[PDB]
Amino acid sequence: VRPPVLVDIKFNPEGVDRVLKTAFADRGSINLADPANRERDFSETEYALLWKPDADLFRRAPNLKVIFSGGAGVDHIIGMAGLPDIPIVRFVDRSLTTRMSEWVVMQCLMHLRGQYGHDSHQRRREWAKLIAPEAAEVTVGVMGLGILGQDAVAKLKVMGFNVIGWSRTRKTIEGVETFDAGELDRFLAKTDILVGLLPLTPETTGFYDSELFKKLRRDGALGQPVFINAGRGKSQIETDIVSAVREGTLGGASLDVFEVEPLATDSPLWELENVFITPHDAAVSEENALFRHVEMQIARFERGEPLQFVIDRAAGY
Amino acid sequence: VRPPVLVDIKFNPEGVDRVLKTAFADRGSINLADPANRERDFSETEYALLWKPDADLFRRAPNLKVIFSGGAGVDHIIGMAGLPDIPIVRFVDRSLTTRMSEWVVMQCLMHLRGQYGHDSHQRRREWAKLIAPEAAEVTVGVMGLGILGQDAVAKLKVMGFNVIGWSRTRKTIEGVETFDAGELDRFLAKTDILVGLLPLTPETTGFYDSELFKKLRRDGALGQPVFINAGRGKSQIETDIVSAVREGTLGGASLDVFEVEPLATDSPLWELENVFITPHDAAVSEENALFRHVEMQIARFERGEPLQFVIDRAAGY
Ligand SMILES: NC(=O)c1ccc[n+]([C@@H]2O[C@H](COP(=O)([O-])OP(=O)(O)OC[C@H]3O[C@@H](n4cnc5c(N)ncnc54)[C@H](OP(=O)(O)O)[C@@H]3O)[C@@H](O)[C@H]2O)c1
Ligand SMILES: NC(=O)c1ccc[n+]([C@@H]2O[C@H](COP(=O)([O-])OP(=O)(O)OC[C@H]3O[C@@H](n4cnc5c(N)ncnc54)[C@H](OP(=O)(O)O)[C@@H]3O)[C@@H](O)[C@H]2O)c1
Ligand SMILES: [Cl-]
Ligand SMILES: [Cl-]
Ligand code: NA
Ligand code: NA
Repeated sequence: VRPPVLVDIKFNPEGVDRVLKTAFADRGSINLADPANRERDFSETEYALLWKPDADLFRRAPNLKVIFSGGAGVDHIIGMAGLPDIPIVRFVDRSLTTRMSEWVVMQCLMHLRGQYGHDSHQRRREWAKLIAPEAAEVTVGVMGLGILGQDAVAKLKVMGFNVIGWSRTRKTIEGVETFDAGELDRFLAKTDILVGLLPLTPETTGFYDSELFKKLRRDGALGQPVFINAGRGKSQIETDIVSAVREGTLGGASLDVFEVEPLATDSPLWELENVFITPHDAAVSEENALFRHVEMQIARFERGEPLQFVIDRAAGY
Repeated sequence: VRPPVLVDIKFNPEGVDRVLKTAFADRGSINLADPANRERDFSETEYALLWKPDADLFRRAPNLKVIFSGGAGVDHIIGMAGLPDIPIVRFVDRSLTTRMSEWVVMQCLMHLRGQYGHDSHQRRREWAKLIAPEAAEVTVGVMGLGILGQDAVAKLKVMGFNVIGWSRTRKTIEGVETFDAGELDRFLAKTDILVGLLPLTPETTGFYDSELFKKLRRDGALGQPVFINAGRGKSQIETDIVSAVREGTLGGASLDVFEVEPLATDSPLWELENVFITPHDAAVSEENALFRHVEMQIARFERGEPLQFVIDRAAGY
């Protein structure tokens, strides 16, 4: 009899409870949301599935072997005190990845094609042909070449965009020019549409700012460069996005993530011209997908196979 | 000395004149818009580039060897009296094709992802997460598997959609289920998003009607099926689109082409929920591309090589 899995996910409690009924069927779960677990013995607990966990969890469960992230980032856990020196496994999923690419490609196309202008004219019953360059005349610069960035690059290339990439260590992608950390300025100067798919770390906090927007390509086929972010909202300075759009440094933006969520009702971003807002719904983590992932990684671990998608603890993602 | 090419293109006269200055440099052109050509001898004329040509053109130029269509359809010439029994060459172009696929993919994604709802909420400063199935759960049925349809199919598949096709004769496309003329009802019943890329012929006039919309899949992942048309506007019955959307037979539409263009200011389509209108700017024919195409086909013909993209005169496209 294997011990039950500890689950402390601070989102959608009724959904977590329901979906747990059919999860971990060989061992069960300990849902930290249940008041009946306030005094529970976690000394045998091997695996913990955590999203914004209680600060004292590691004192209560000192013999954990693996922590599984309960969402698609680890910024919710990576900085907390007393985080044990054991593997932390990211949540990744094929359906999530392909849905991020749908969003990224759609946003890039809407900027390329002038969706804002088309919509504005449509609402006013105005027939107004727009000029748009073909995708090959426009360079999309993808920042982050991980699971999401690699998929987005491939699909943007199929749609015809010129695509370049930037990541901390240069990533080899056949047929795509790729740049490493220190080449940021060179990469920005080549980029017409910036696509942000970075994790949140100290290095990427407040990273998309005024100075960065002013380094994007100014003489490209869209006229003015565009900023897209679906990584983490705390990576951008929203007041600088607003200023950049107003001043013509940016021609537009698409944002799925915000410094504070939900985005404040009074944010200037809602009504800014050529800006598309989605309410952090580009590619959400879902409970069944999460539990299948964790179950699979436990099955691997219990065969003595390596855990997959283990974060780089020193790098923080 | 080869005879000049006859040009009678009833659109953008000043643009045609300007672009002709650098076209056909080994022989020149006869622009039928120039009043100085009212009495011109066309007895030596070999090639004619025509878009909505004068009705008496073939009487004036009785020795033509090839007619080149001056736009990306031939419905503007195919039905006219006295059209000679000589090859009629379509205008086709790689940049046009890839731009149609940008539009098609963008429209399919905007329906998949709920762009209408996202935009509506954004305008009202409302944070409102939407649910959308991944593309693989949705079947796009592409009607027309020619130059445009084949490109759209390939790119929709890369984005993850399930894709099926319909054409007059079944077209073999590796990995895509394809249907022939008589299998229309079966094809419609499998289709969640209909993508129309048909030419205008008698058989396709008034083809997208109430009866057709009621045959689309009703129990699919989008809830209600969607109608997209970027072929020819006279292929659809707009009042039936309006009724179908109002009644919930269609969940939405995207239209680049209309029965009458420009679309009447009072059309109900402009303000219909979940309907996207573009003003026949999905993939326009452009003058330099047209002239390069015609010049190339003349070069082939004068080597004794076959003309490409010759229409099927009996089929009418
Ligand atoms: N909006 C949504 O719904 C949504 C959904 C899922 C995920 N996300 C976010 O998207 C992020 C990315 O996901 P992923 O799976 O693609 O991540 P991943 O596989 O961990 O890849 C991260 C990429 O970012 C790069 N990177 C990290 N720090 C960097 C730095 N300081 N400078 C330059 N590049 C840096 C990495 O460089 P190396 O290749 O050199 O390591 C790597 O290429 C997640 O962490 C999450 O925050 C958002
Ligand atoms: N919105 C725009 O900006 C824009 C731009 C360019 C073109 N267009 C329009 O798009 C059309 C399609 O272009 P294309 O280059 O892809 O054409 P294409 O290469 O001629 O292919 C036409 C396709 O339609 C099919 N078809 C024709 N009549 C049919 C019928 N009665 N039943 C079933 N299928 C039928 C053909 O079947 P088979 O394969 O059996 O022959 C073929 O697959 C053009 O004719 C033009 O009207 C629009
Ligand atoms: Cl602000
Ligand atoms: Cl009507
Ligand atoms: Na500001
Ligand atoms: Na009607």
